[PDB]
Amino acid sequence: HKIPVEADFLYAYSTAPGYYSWRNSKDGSWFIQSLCAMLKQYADKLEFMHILTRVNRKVATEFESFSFDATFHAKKQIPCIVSMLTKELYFYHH
Amino acid sequence: HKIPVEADFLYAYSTAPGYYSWRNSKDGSWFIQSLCAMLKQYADKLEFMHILTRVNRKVATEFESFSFDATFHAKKQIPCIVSMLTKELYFYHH
Amino acid sequence: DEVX
Amino acid sequence: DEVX
Amino acid sequence: SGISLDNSYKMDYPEMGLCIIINNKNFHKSTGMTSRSGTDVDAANLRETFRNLKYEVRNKNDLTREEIVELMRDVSKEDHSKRSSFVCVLLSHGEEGIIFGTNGPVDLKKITNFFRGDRCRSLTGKPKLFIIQACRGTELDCGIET
Amino acid sequence: SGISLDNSYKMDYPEMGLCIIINNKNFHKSTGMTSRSGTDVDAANLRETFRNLKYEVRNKNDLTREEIVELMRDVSKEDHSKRSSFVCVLLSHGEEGIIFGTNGPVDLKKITNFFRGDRCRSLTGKPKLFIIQACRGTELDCGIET
Repeated sequence: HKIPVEADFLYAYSTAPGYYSWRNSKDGSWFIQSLCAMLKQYADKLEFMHILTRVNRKVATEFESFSFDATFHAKKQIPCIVSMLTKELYFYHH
Repeated sequence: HKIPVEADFLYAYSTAPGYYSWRNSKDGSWFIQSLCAMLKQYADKLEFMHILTRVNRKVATEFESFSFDATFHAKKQIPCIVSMLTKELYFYHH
Repeated sequence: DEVX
Repeated sequence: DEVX
Repeated sequence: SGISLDNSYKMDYPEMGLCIIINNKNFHKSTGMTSRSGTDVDAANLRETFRNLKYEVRNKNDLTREEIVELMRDVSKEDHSKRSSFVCVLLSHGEEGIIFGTNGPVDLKKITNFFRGDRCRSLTGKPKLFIIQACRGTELDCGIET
Repeated sequence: SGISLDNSYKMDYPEMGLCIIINNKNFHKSTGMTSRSGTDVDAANLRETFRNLKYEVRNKNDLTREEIVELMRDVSKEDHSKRSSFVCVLLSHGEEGIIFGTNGPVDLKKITNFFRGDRCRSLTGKPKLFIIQACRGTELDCGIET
């Protein structure tokens, strides 16, 4: 007869807890670039957690930083999906 | 050619960040009771994030605390799925 | 019911 | 590449 | 009728819902935060993507911490009864649990609390999506070769 | 051959993998932590569930903080080359980011760091699952009627 007040939230974070997040000054952020590409290709096909799983794989495999500073060079990123949802989410309907 | 060192982890937390988690002294914890029931019914059928989504709905809808202490009475819980996975996970194969 |  |  | 299941959110209300995009690029000098080059590319990509999903998109640029909290309060007091869902995107500097306005920080929990099941009743039972492009601290991942 | 896709983890190695269950029920008196009645029901349910999924289950009871860290270190130094995945379940008292041994706390990051892609090479590319039944602070959710 009641539901928790924290239920039905989804947090799609660009990086893991404690880490920097990367942005390219010409192309945009690694995570938003990848999120928009996967929504365009799969929003009429796949449930939203499976779309965000393909965003995790794209960010983790296709990007690596380039810097003249050794401390910031050749670094990697993995986004972090945090779900308190109680049902499947599809952007289309019948 | 590289992957992030934090990739391919999944954290299935019993409750949301900052909150207590509930356990019944006769039946076991709300979250583990519900996790085992949904794995038994759906591990040969559904991808693991969709199994954990049904665990979120069971905990949020079917349990509520009972206490003689007003501070702890009639309270609710929502578990928290944190995914850094880069592929779909099925417990069965072909 | 008890808390962890 | 820059950080946020 | 026949057999009916309830495993997915209802997404055929008359409207898909609002998509609020907060794009912070330039910060007050006294904060010492740098300009976020590339973020207008992100904001434009998101507006076109959520437009094609039939969301009502609203774009906001360079907001102070006071302006962010007043925007979120007012949006949570609208009537969302004919909307299926809610989406908010935050583009800014950050640390663990925090997002920056142009003149200082805002706790993320302060923002999401306006949308709690008990405080925004026309969104109770409906999915609330927060998308966050911001730092969560200062660690760097060195990777491992595959 | 024909067209091939790579969207799911390979789960047909010769073994499914290890399932480690750490069940802390009774705590040292000086810590002031209460006994966790009901947790043996949980530990038995998990052993039967993961047995039916063909995991090699190992159950451990009432471990100190020192014993938890030595167990995790030694397991991360085994050869997992013929295993598809890794599962660890923690049943104990806790706070945000922390799990308790019978005589004091352990940071969760200390435990998961032994399994990082660069430090456990026979699990690189394979799913690592951590299931955590423990408190994450002292807030209580009052709910909202539907």
